[PDB]
Amino acid sequence: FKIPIEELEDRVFVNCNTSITWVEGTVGTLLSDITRLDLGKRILDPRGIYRCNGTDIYKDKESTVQVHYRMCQSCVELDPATVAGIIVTDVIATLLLALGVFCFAGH
Amino acid sequence: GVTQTPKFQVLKTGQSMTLQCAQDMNHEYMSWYRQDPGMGLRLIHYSVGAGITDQGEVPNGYNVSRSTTEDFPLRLLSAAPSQTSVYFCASRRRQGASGEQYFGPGTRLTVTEDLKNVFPPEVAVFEPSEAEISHTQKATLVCLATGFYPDHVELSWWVNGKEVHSGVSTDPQPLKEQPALNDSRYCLSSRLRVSATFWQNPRNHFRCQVQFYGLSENDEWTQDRAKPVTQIVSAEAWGRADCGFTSESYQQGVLSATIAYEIALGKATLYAVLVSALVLMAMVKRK
Amino acid sequence: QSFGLLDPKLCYLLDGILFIYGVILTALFLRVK
Amino acid sequence: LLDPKLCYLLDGILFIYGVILTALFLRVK
Amino acid sequence: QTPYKVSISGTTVILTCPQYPGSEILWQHNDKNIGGDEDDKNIGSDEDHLSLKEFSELEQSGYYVCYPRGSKPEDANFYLYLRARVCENCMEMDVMSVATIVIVDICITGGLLLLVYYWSKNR
Amino acid sequence: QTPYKVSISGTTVILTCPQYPGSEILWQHNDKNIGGDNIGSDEDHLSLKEFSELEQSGYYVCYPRGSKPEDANFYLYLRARVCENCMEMDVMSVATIVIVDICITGGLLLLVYYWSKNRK
Amino acid sequence: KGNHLVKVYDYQEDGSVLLTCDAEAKNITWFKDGKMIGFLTEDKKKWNLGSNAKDPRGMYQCKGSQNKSKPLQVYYRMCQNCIELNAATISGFLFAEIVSIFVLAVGVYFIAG
Amino acid sequence: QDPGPLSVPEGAIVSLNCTYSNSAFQYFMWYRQYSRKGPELLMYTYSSGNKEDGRFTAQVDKSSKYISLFIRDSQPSDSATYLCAMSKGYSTLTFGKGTMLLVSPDIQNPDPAVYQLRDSKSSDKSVCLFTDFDSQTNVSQSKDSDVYITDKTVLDMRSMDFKSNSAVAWSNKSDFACANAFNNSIIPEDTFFPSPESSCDVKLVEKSFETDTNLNFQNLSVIGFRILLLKVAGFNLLMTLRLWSS
Ligand SMILES: CC(C)CCC[C@@H](C)[C@H]1CC[C@H]2[C@@H]3CC=C4C[C@@H](O)CC[C@]4(C)[C@H]3CC[C@]12C
Repeated sequence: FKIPIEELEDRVFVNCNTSITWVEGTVGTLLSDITRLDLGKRILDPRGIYRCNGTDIYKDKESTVQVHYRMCQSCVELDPATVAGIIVTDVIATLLLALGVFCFAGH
Repeated sequence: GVTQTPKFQVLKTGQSMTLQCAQDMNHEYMSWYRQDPGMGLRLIHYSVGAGITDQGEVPNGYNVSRSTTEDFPLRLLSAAPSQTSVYFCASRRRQGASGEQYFGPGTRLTVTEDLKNVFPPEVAVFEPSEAEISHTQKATLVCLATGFYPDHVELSWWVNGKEVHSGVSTDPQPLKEQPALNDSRYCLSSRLRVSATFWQNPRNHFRCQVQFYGLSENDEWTQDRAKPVTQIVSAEAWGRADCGFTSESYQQGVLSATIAYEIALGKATLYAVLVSALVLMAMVKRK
Repeated sequence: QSFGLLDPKLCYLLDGILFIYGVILTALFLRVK
Repeated sequence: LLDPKLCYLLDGILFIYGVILTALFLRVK
Repeated sequence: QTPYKVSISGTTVILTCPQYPGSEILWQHNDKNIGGDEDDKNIGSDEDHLSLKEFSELEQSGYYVCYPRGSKPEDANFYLYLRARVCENCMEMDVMSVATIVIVDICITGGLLLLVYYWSKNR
Repeated sequence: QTPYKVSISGTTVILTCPQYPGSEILWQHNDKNIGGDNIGSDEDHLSLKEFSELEQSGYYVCYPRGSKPEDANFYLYLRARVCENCMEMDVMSVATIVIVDICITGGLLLLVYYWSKNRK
Repeated sequence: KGNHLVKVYDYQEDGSVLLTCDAEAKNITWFKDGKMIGFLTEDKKKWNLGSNAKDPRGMYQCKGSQNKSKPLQVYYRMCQNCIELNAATISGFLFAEIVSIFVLAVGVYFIAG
Repeated sequence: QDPGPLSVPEGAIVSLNCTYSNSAFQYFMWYRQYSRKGPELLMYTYSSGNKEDGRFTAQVDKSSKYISLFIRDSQPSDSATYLCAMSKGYSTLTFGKGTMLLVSPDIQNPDPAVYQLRDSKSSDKSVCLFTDFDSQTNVSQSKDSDVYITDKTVLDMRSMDFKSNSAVAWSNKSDFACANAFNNSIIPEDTFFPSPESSCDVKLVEKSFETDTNLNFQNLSVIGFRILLLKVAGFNLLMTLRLWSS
């Protein structure tokens, strides 16, 4: 028995035939009716565990759903060679100041 | 269930036509109906067994044939402008055992007098107003498809490559541009309503699509304009904001700062080469 | 309102260190004179 | 806050001030 | 409850069925069997793992269940729903780590310069 | 055999098919007949003044006079975006700016060096 | 259709560019400029090109169990490293240039004598 | 069967009835047909009494010679056409013509206004829009033959749990403005005709700011260039003092 998870225009909604019980994760916002919960925008990674109850001859049963999003929005694409270039140039710059000081040290 | 082909058909005065009905739940006997405004459903022919056909209520101009036990086609011998209707096909198991007919989806015919009357639609899209966005904090888009003949369009909305079904209301019936004439054209509208923060993104893509049904490649066209055939016509927009700071201008700022710091770093390396060379020249000339 | 990795804390950080450096150098310069 | 132009314009003021004020301190020594 | 585990590294997603410690485990994605037939070399299976190489966002995203061998898929009552955006060589930063790298860089450089200056006076 | 050539300069896209030596050429955009009698067709070119992104994007084809469009050789799909008074920054244009700017500032410092050398 | 059966699937949420081959088979083979580049079994139907901001070009083909299809040339130009030039941009660049050459010239003045 | 569209307030009990006087039929049913689709069976009864299938309920009176159908908890998703049919033990079902039905919703917080939408730069039209009403308002057709008005419809948006009314006017000619557009209709007092002075909230536009991976990489490169300028400038200022102190 699935809990239907639907995606309207840019949000995620937990939909069920009776009221939804939180277990852990994102809290959300109840709409004007009961039985629907608004988990917010999709790019902010909502994650949680929710539990509903049955009617519509699945009556007298119970299910659970876990939600996981990874819209990678704080992420950088970096090669294994550009890291080497950055580390090499920063080392050369610090050694260049270090050579600059003891030409000043006696004058 | 019951399936039938085609959905939409246009034909000139003096042209035959054959339209099919099919069925696979092993029922045996079939009928044909038509429907008009203010007349209801009327019977045309029916076939109580495989090979036996009778007549109904309005049979003049039609012909049937029942060969197998899954097919029962209908022929129009020569069509006239009174044949314009919607045609349905029904099926039952056996002769009053359980009186549950099963109707098909439908088929619309129009019969004109000349092929010079056919035209495709024209679509435009109108962006919401600022007073609605500040007063209620929601936005409405409008699509207008005007000026087509005959009446065989289908309309849809597509956001970021996918269809939407929530937030849409299309008119049920197309209207006439002058409702007094006979060969007049048509028009039709639709709405899409969306929250304000979803329209303010300049990354979202909206469009209104119209499917037309016209002529085919067995028709004679001796006219100056292009031949009206079966196509798709549409119109598009990006979201946009009036005031403030989007992610379109942040890019401009970051690019200009990159070029400024690259130039300044180049000047500083020139000065480093100068004063290093002068100190080395001095230390050589000390000896 | 998803910045990601464009927060103003990083730009204002790299300015703020330079502000501290300038204040300390004016302090020592007034200490000498 | 949002517009980063203020951060760049504020960065171009303190740098020249911190160079000129530094080179004026080590000379008086 | 005991949650699932989702581990992403590059373009490889590795799930972990949490409940059943000592049995054999099948998997199912949108009511179709996945893994465990030596088909789709990209898709493997282990004692309680499920490896998905070259993960796709548009396809291959939705529901996932795990059930022991000898039972039906309709007697399951705990599911997973995931979406993921992946591309090769795309790590996940923070805001605090970048500032720590900057501050540690400046302090190491300043320590080196003070050391070289005192050693050069002691020549 | 030979692809099409695309040339963008300002807000004017000019595209060219060199696949037929001598004939009369017809163009077609999204199965709608284009060119002839904004938009103009040369002997072999197709000028598109004031290009819009949403209106003009999709499938283009060129085919000789008296043939069908479902026979030509292959299609072009393009999706462009133009700007007026906009310059784009490669890894070569940046290098021209840096090298020219170094070569400009490297003369004034020598002029100040000799001017101040022969003063004191 | 005339052996044209490679089409483009556009305007997704991420900037991805996809291609759909139109043939009834399994084990579709993809080519690019003649040489083979890929291998696509069932349960995936669309070849991925990357994001559109890196603006791919090239000529692509697919085959099933019959002969090959005709190519399709793709050309993107979504400029994405552009600068609009105004009064403000040119004023800032000129002002920064003048103040930097002034500081360097004062330094060379105390260097020389 | 009596035709004619009948308007029902939402959340009520609907009553439709046919009279088959006079013959002796034995098998009864009801059909439902939406706009531009085909018919569909709902209920099938052949005894005198009730056979409930949810919230639908039918009655048969043999000696009185009328049947009936009852719908309770009427939603706005029941606006359709309902067709009664009867037959003997033999074939050739006999149909009635049908009855259009309309259920109009609850509209709890009305706020009527008339808005001027922006142009298109592809056509020479300009549209006005009169939105959410209170559902008692009647929209009349136009008087001039160059103005087009549509009827009123209902839309349901489920990302906010909201529903509304609308009507659209458009024209080609000049001297068409939204202050005189729905003049032929009776209109509520204190509807909101806006003014041409702009009002753009800037705190609302920041609520939709996005980020790609390219913008992250370019901001980090700017951060690196600032550090390299600090180190190289430190070198130049250290070397420019040794050459003049000597
Ligand atoms: C500071 C010197 C020594 C080296 C580099 C020059 C400085 C001044 C640079 C670094 C970043 C630059 C700024 C980056 C972005 C913008 C926004 C643009 O709309 C106008 C110019 C302006 C405001 C630039 C002015 C010059 C600037 C402040």
